[PDB]
Amino acid sequence: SGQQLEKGLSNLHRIVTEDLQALEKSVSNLEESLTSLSEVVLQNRRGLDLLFLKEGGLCVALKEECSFYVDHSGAIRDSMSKLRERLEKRHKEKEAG
Amino acid sequence: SGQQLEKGLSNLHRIVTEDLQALEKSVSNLEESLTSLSEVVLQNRRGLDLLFLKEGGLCVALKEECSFYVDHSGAIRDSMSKLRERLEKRHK
Amino acid sequence: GQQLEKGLSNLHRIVTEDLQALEKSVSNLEESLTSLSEVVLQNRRGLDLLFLKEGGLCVALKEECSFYVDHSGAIRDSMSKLRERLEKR
Ligand SMILES: [Cl-]
Repeated sequence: SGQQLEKGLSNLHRIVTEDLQALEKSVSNLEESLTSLSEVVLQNRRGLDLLFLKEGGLCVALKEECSFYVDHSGAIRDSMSKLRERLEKRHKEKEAG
Repeated sequence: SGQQLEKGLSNLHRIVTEDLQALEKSVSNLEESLTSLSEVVLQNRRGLDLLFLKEGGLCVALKEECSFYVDHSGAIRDSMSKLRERLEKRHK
Repeated sequence: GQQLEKGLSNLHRIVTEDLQALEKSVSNLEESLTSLSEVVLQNRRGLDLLFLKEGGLCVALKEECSFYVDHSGAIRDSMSKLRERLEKR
């Protein structure tokens, strides 16, 4: 029935939106955590550079190529903020369905 | 075509479910890795506080405000556990 | 319900857009996290050097060593196959 199918479509939309919201929220929590941890790590490394000051710093002291952090904070937060906008609007829309 | 639309709804449901499960598994893997890394980092920091014991610890020695780790593990694990339950219970 | 076909393809399109945003973000998180783990293990090699005669960092602390749990390969493959499906779609 057409009205039956309308309700199934609305119901599918409602439940997929809820699952996408759970993922957006979790991805944004991971970004916040990971960025905060990167600040802890680079502060730890500033401490190591001071302890190794005589030897030219941590990476020189170890005689190794210096590893560096790859920061995607801006891109993830922009992407997830636009996703939140879409999901929140779709969520209020389907409260009527 | 009403019958075909019904199969269409079910087909879309199946396909989205498989993609949501892929993201759920990867989010959960990322959370396990990130949480394990935070314990490594904090252990490294305890070692640095030992090395800077006479200067009052790492952050005093550097004359900086201490950076703070923001932990969301419980919230991420609960969000994803509930999402796995909904995905599984609707699987028909 | 007369435009159900348009509603269904619309839903498919919207969800595809949202899954693509989540895939890109998960994959960026994976690259950042893996890079941070390399910085952190290099930091710990420095600490093990400073504590060499004590037997390294975790012995000097009198603690069991914490270790990094790596899922890079699994995440990358999962997200590669997802991108493969989403672009086909
Ligand atoms: Cl560290």
